[PDB]
Amino acid sequence: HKCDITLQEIIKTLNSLTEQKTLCTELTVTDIFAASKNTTEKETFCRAATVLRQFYSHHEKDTRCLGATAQQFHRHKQLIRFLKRLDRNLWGLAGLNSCPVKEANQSTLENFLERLKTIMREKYSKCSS
Repeated sequence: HKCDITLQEIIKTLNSLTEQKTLCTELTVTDIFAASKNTTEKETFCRAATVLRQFYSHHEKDTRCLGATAQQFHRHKQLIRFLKRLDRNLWGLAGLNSCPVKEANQSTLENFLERLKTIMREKYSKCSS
């Protein structure tokens, strides 16, 4: 149908993490892509959003990539802060806000951004008719 400003923004945020992905990549997140997820992109985004939440928000600490060097710490906050934008603003790009799940496969946050990125890439391209 068309593209909204919202997704162009999203793709910018995803982008600017992909280019600064290294120390706190890899980390294990819910694999919301490996169970007959051939449902709507919007659902994938709903269900994907929740995991980004538990990511940026649960972590905000847990030492888990904090990197020790007060310096590396600044990056931690940086990603987590943007990931917050993405969380709060994935809801807008998704539409829905009721999509629990129960994926008990696991994947990486490296792959989470890839597999997230792809679906916006997909949905942003085929924006038109």
